[PDB]
Amino acid sequence: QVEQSPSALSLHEGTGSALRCNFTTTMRAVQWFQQNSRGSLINLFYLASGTKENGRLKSTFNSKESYSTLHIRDAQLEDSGTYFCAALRATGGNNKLTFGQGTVLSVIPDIQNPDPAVYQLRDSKSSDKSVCLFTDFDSQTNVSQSKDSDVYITDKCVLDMRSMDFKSNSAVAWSNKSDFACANAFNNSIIPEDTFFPSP
Amino acid sequence: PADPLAFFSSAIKGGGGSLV
Amino acid sequence: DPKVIQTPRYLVKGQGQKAKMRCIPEKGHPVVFWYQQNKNNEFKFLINFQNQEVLQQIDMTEKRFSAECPSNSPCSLEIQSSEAGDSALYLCASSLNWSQDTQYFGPGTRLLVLEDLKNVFPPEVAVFEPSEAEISHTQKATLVCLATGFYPDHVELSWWVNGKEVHSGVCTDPQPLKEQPALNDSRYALSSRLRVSATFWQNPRNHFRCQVQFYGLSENDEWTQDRAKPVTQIVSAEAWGRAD
Amino acid sequence: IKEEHTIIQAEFYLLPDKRGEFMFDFDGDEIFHVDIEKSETIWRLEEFAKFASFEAQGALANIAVDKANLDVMKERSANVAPEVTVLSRSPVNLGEPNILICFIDKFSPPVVNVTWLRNGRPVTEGVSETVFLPRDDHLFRKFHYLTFLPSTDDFYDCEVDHWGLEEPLRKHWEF
Amino acid sequence: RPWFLEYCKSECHFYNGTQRVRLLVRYFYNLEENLRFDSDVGEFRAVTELGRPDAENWNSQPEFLEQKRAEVDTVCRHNYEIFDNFLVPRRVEPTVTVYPTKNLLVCSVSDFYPGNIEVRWFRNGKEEKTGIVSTGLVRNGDWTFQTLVMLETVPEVYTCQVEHPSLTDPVTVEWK
Ligand SMILES: *[C@@H]1O[C@H](CO[C@@H]2O[C@@H](C)[C@@H](O)[C@@H](O)[C@@H]2O)[C@@H](O[C@@H]2O[C@H](CO)[C@@H](O)[C@H](O)[C@H]2NC(C)=O)[C@H](O[C@@H]2O[C@@H](C)[C@@H](O)[C@@H](O)[C@@H]2O)[C@H]1NC(C)=O
Ligand SMILES: *[C@@H]1O[C@H](CO)[C@@H](O)[C@H](O)[C@H]1NC(C)=O
Ligand SMILES: *[C@@H]1O[C@H](CO)[C@@H](O)[C@H](O)[C@H]1NC(C)=O
Ligand SMILES: *[C@@H]1O[C@H](CO)[C@@H](O)[C@H](O)[C@H]1NC(C)=O
Repeated sequence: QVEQSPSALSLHEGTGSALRCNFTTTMRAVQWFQQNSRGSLINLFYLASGTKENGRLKSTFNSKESYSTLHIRDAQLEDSGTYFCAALRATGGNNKLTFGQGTVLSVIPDIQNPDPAVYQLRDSKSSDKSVCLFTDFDSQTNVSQSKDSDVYITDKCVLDMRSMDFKSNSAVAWSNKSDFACANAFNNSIIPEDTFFPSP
Repeated sequence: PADPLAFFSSAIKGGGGSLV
Repeated sequence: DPKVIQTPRYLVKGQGQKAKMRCIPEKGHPVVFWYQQNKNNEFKFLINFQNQEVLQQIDMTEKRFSAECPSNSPCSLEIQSSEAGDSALYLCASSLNWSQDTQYFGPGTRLLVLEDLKNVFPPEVAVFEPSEAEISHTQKATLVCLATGFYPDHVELSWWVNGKEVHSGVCTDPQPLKEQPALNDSRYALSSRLRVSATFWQNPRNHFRCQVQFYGLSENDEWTQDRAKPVTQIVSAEAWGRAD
Repeated sequence: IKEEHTIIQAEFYLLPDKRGEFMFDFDGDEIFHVDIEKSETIWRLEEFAKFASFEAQGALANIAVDKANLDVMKERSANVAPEVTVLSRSPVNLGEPNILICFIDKFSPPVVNVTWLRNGRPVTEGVSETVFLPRDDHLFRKFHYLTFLPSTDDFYDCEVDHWGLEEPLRKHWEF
Repeated sequence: RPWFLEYCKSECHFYNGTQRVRLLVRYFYNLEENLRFDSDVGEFRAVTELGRPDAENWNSQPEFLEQKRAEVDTVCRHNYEIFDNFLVPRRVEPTVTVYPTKNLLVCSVSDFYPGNIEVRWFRNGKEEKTGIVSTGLVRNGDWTFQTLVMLETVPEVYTCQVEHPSLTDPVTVEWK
């Protein structure tokens, strides 16, 4: 059996924290994974003893006390994902990794110059369809899901224009028909007071 | 409550080498 | 670095149908593992190999599964009679050694077993052009893509500028939203944004295409209904730049 | 106070017999061995089971790996006759139940054919047997047992056959 | 009659419990020890040229060696703590018997554990360290030991004393 903590972790961009795994029996060696958005497990560490360091990551494993840790410093956007520890039971007959519960790690993007606004975007192939874009709000703001069930609101997502070293959050809202407008799109949530609302 | 024993898991050795 | 290949990325099957999954271990790795990962991030070991020979497998694998690692063919795991409880991410891992070093995992196969395949639907894709207001207020231009009305959530969205796939300035929703949450088999929707500079969007020669890969039925799967057979397909939506 | 001990895990795979074994040793004595064909842990003394346990399938995997390694060792590249000693476990008193020990030692490969003989005929009852036990070197040893009732009329023989022998030997024992 | 043997003995050596532990893995093919892993070395070392390919193979794999070096802890010390509950403190009290032969006084010490034992012949209360003939420590193979300590003399009160970890006080049997 493996006990992993914490269950979830929201770390601000550029800050650090640590994950832990306790083992109820003797492990030959421990593996640490990062499971990204795609769902593919990235190898972080293999260690049967002591401490290993890999870039912004660091891992320690102590066989006697039957526990292992993983330290993350200077958190980046790509650090997001679910982190798993896994080990081989030295007393286990089946040759296999025993996995931890997992740590779902979220990285809060640092928005330097916020510019909250809601824009209206027309369909390229039609003249009736359009969507609403709440963008450039800082990461503090939460995007609450709609209640009308006729209107659809996605959660916020951060994009990175790498060449310009720029980052922005946005949420998309759309509706089939017909009373729906962008000025009332994101009002099931709390948007900033100085939000820029253009006049179509 | 009997304590489970640990054991040595054997290792795979490769070919490609020969001796007279 | 070791790379493990797994196909298909997604897979949907009806109850009772066989569910075959293929895996190609890292070159030079004699040992192969198979795991199950469910929605609760629980991992369950299924079977391991040393070259062509099965060495260990749990009871469920011996009774319900058929695994193989021959030469002349990729490794494979096959459920003989798919049940709802089989729905999981099937991971394949290879190792240079038996139990002495790191296991390297492939992308896995997201298998979903349904009661039937009557409610399988492809997505409808539309691209939404940047607003004039954004372009003048921020001098940047955001395109939005909307994949809608698909089931299940077995899609992969990608952006293509001038015929080439881009990754910068893009983010897709971490998970699809239900068009009608009350329904068990509710069709899904998915949004994604691609942001470019204003001067790049303001060029008639620049072509923007949103591509959604949809995983569904094959030609082998039987389809006895009126509408179009919801097969594996790519649905797209385009947009050209505007100088304005 | 000083506690000096040597715990040994000992496993092998033999061709063309296609037989593998797996056992633990404590200061020269067997702790347990795994029945490979049945995948079960067999303790030397039954009481041991209350203190420890072993997942027998772990040994099956090792033998599978050893079997493959043996083929590697075959591609990459005489017999040793056994010493046979026959003795009683306890001092022999007439009418008092005892056990004869047939000690096969310093031999290889680990394959023997032992036949207890009471008065010139084989005995299939009250006979016990050990697996192939480790030595300090590269050779094996083995214990064979026979329960018997001491009398002045009976004589016993332990017939041991091995590939290192031109002829099966028999060590004699009588009161 | 050809035969082929793949033989591996993984030895945990405890020089004083878990205070000082040495792991020694020994690989054998047929009648020849070819490969070793000494935890005091930290890597594999060929005993003969047949074992060298495996040494160079496994020693070039950091993760392998790392797991091996930890087995002093993860396997050896793990199992010792368990065996320390019933195997290490195991005590079986010896049965001592004196009887004449041919003269030759025989002190039979039977069914005892552990093997650590001391048997002394006394003549009228004085130890006799001469004329002693022994079979030495004999292993019965079922976790019991026996031994015959014989005195080769012609007799008034001969005494055989046995000391053993299972005894708080020495056991004494006299022969007049
Ligand atoms: C031998 O090891 C002892 C401790 O080992 C413990 O017991 C083993 C059975 C094993 O399980 C191991 O893992 C354990 O940790 C030494 O420790 C002595 O222990 C007593 C009580 O147990 C303690 O009061 C002493 O302070 C402690 N001494 C030392 C030096 O650590 C033995 O030391 C011997 O005992 C002393 C009383 C002293 O006479 C010392 O000179 C002795 O060596 C170790 N002995 C030897 C010979 O190595
Ligand atoms: C591991 O053990 C430590 C100390 O007992 C405890 O503080 C910690 O919460 C444990 N972690 C888990 C995941 O149980
Ligand atoms: C946003 O939601 C999270 C939970 O999802 C909560 O912990 C956080 O406090 C919220 N932030 C604000 C500003 O309300
Ligand atoms: C062992 O010996 C007995 C009698 O001596 C014989 O019946 C049996 O066939 C022998 N087995 C082998 C394998 O030699």
